[PDB]
Amino acid sequence: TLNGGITDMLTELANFEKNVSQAIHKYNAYRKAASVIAKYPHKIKSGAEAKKLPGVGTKIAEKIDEFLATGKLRKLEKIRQDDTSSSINFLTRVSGIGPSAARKFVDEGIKTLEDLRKNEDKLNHHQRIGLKYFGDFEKRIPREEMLQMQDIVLNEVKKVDSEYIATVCGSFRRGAESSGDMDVLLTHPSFTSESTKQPKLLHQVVEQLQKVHFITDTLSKGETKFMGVCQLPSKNDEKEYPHRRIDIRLIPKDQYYCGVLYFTGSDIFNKNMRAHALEKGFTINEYTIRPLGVTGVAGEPLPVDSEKDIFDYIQWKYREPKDRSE
DNA sequence: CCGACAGCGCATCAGC
DNA sequence: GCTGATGCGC
DNA sequence: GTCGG
Ligand SMILES: O=c1ccn([C@H]2C[C@H](O)[C@@H](COP(=O)(O)NP(=O)(O)OP(=O)(O)O)O2)c(=O)[nH]1
Ligand SMILES: [Cl-]
Ligand SMILES: [Cl-]
Ligand SMILES: [Cl-]
Ligand SMILES: [Cl-]
Ligand SMILES: [Mg+2]
Ligand SMILES: [Mg+2]
Ligand code: NA
Ligand code: NA
Repeated sequence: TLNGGITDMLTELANFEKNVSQAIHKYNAYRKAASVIAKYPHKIKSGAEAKKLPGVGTKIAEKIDEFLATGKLRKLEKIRQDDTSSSINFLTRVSGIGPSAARKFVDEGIKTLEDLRKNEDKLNHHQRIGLKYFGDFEKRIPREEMLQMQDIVLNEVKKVDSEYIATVCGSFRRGAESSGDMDVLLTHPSFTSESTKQPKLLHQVVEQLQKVHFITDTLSKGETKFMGVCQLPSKNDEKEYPHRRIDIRLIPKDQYYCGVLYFTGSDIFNKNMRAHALEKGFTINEYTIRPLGVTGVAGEPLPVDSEKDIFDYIQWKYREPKDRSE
C-alpha cells in the first residue's frame, strides 16, 4: 500500500464515472490506472513518474500531482458535496441496484437506506435481498471462515453425487486472506460440451445446500449459474455469523481449465489476459480459447489440458493464481 | 485523429 | 408464448 | 481516459 492514497482516488473516480456519469470506458480507464499503480514497487513522487506506466495518461498524471501536493482532489471534493451524485453512488452499493436504477430512485426522492426500506415494494427480488443484507454484504469474509464454508460445500456436494467436483475460485483461490464472497466452480461428468445427460445438475446442489440451511436466499438462478446468500452455522449461545454472498457456476467438465481460469480472476487480470489474447490472434472465454481467422471470426476450440496451455497459446509465462490479483 | 476497450448468465421488459 | 435489447452482475 | 498505428 505504498501508493494507497493515489489508488483510492482513482478508484473513487472510477466509481463516479460508472455510477453517476455512466461512462464505462472511463470507469475501466481509472481502474486500469489504479491497478498498474497498485503493483508499482515504488512510492510515486510525481505525475510524470506515474505517466511512465501504461494506462496512466496526461489527465491522470495531472490529478496525481494535485493529489501529491494538496493531499486531495478538487474534482472529488465537489463530487462528495453533491447530493445527487452522493445519493446515486450510495444506492448502487445495494446489490441489484445499478447506475440506472439508482438515478431512477433518486429522481423519485428515494435516496437513503431509510427510503429504500419504506419503499421495498418498488424493488425487484434481487434488490430486495440486497437491501435485506446490506450491512452483512459490506463485511469481508476472513479466510478462516472461507475454509469452513469450503468444507460444508464440498462435503454437501459429495453427498449429492460422488462424481461432482466443487472448486472454490475467485479471490480465495488467489490466496486472499479475506474475500468479498465465495465463488464455486462446479463440474459433473454428465455435463460436457458434447451433451447434458442429466438435468437439474445445478438445482440438486442448490437444493441440498438449502436443506442443510447453508443457502438462505436466492438472487438469481439458472441452469448453469446460481447467485445467492449463505451463512455458516453457529454454536449454542454463540452469536450468528453474517450472511454471505455465494456464486456457483456449473461448467462443462471438458472445459474445466478455461472455466477455472475465468472464475479465478481477478476480473482486471481476465480483462488484460483476454485483451492480450486478441492481440495474439485468439479469443478467450470461460469455455474455450479459439483462433481468430483473417476475417475476425472465431475458429474452433483449441485443445487444452491445463491452465498453462492457455498461457502458452498467447505467449505469456504461466502465472500462479496468487499472482493474478491485478 | 480514431476506434478499440473481455466475454457472458440471468432477470426484466418491449414488441410481436 | 417467442426474440431481442437492456440492466446488472460474475 | 488511454492507447497503438
Ligand atoms: O467483471 C467481472 C467480474 C468477475 N469476473 C471473474 C473473475 C473474478 O475473480 C471472478 C469472481 O467474481 P467476484 O466478483 O466474486 N470477484 P473476486 O472473487 O475476484 O474477488 P472478491 O473477493 O471481491 O469476491 O469472476 C470476471 O471475469 N469479470
Ligand atoms: Cl466512457
Ligand atoms: Cl480527494
Ligand atoms: Cl478447458
Ligand atoms: Cl465457446
Ligand atoms: Mg469473489
Ligand atoms: Mg462472486
Ligand atoms: Na502511461
Ligand atoms: Na449495486
